Amino acid sequence: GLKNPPGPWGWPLIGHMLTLGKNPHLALSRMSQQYGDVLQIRIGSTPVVVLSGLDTIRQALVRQGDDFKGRPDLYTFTLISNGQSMSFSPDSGPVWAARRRLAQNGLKSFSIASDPASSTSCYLEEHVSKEAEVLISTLQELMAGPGHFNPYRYVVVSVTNVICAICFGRRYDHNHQELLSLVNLNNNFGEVVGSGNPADFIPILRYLPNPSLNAFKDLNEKFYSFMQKMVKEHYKTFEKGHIRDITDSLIEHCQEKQLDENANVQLSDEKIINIVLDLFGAGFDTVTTAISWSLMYLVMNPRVQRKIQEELDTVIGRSRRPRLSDRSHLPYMEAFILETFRHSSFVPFTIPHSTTRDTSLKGFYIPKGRCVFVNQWQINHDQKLWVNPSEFLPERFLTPDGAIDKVLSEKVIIFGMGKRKCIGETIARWEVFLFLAILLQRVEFSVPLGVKVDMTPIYGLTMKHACCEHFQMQLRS
Ligand code: HEM
Ligand SMILES: O=c1cc(-c2ccccc2)oc2c1ccc1ccccc12
Repeated sequence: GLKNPPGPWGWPLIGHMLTLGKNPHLALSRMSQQYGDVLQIRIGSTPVVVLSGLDTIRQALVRQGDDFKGRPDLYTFTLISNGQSMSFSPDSGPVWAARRRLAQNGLKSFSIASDPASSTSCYLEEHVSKEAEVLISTLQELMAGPGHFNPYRYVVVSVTNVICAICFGRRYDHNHQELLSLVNLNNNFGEVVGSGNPADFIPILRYLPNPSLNAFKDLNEKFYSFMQKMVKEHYKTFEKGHIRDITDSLIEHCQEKQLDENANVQLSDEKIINIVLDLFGAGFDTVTTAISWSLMYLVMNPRVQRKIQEELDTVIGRSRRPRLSDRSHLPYMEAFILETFRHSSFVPFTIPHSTTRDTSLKGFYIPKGRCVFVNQWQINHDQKLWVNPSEFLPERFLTPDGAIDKVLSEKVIIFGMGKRKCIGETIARWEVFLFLAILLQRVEFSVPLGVKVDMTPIYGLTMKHACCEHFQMQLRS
């Protein structure tokens, strides 16, 4: 008594490739209106099941986590972390789970934990405060110079410096060339790794001239080399009872593992150590992208920049910088961050999943090994859940008093769910908050009338906007 998931008809050789088009999240949302929460398509010859709906997605990822925690064996994933990525490899067994645990401990220990150098505050707040100021300074230098800027160029360095501090104990000047070459120079990582990339489904596209994929390979080689340069320096300078950062903790773990008698061979030193890259990659890109959207939204909705400015002044004043502890007392800042997440849904699909065994979901049979997409954009824009999905309205998360409506904030899905949920979620929420709170308390961003500011997401794993050279900032009265 179990059926196959329904879905539309497809071309016999390419399936639904052309229907996905350039915006698969939009196409598949429409498609779920007709066929429901569990539907099936084909890209090339590969079946993919696509999921939507809060509860359906919770049912699969959480209630049946183990069934759906896999990753499909895609070509493009074989190019990340030298084919041995924690996050993207086909391994979702005990080696994976162990790597996952080390990354979580790494994170907690070097972000949320108390900075020794500060009684009051944690590492993360320490690094974000430092970089927030440098950033302010830097933007000034440009207003006093050309009078406008592309904010991304500068945000990306500031944000990279935070996660860089945590992973590698280093930071970089806003003009360092090697860094800019890493995180601001043909970073199409997200573009190629987005759900539905044809190259992962049409074998010939891999071997044809493909500027995208070559760029993607060069990017991965560079990131890998950078990790390696950095790991060598940490080894050379390792101090045995002084763990400076995550890379040190992974070196330590490798060391400890050398005096096990039956040391497990599959959790290699390489797989223990390259963890630091998956963190660094995820950490710089998604958070940079989030703040970049937040800015675009501020500059297109001055009404909201002001309301936030007002809440900061009222709740904290211009007597001191804001702090993590003020997060709980700044519910309009929360509403604005939530609505940035909802409206942009800049991570529209999770990284694709895979079934780890035969299973069933809402009466549908799903065989082991089936590639599964998980459509978060659909949840965040569902017309049955939200009033004007298409409008930027922070106020939708506020009660009549002006407190955050908890039940409604919990329907923003942008970090996944279940076994493969973002492990960066708390850092990401605190980092965006602090960066915004510290910035908006002291400056104002704007763009002039009469210039094009494209607000159209460009598809990928993280969805970017086109570069905007017209940002302006002014200190506050
Ligand atoms: C706004 C910020 C962020 C968003 C929206 C975000 C979102 C996500 C999403 C949607 C996933 C996919 C879940 C899945 O495949 O089921 C993911 C995975 C992941 N995130 Fe994030 N993330 C963010 C920030 C971070 C940061 C700061 C880090 C690390 C410092 C991080 C580390 C990861 C890692 C390692 C994974 C892979 C987990 C796994 O494969 O098992 N993320 N994140
Ligand atoms: O830009 C990236 C985003 C992301 C990312 C990762 C997880 C979730 C969302 C974005 O990852 C990477 C990126 C770049 C290089 C990477 C190298 C190894 C592993 C991950 C990398």
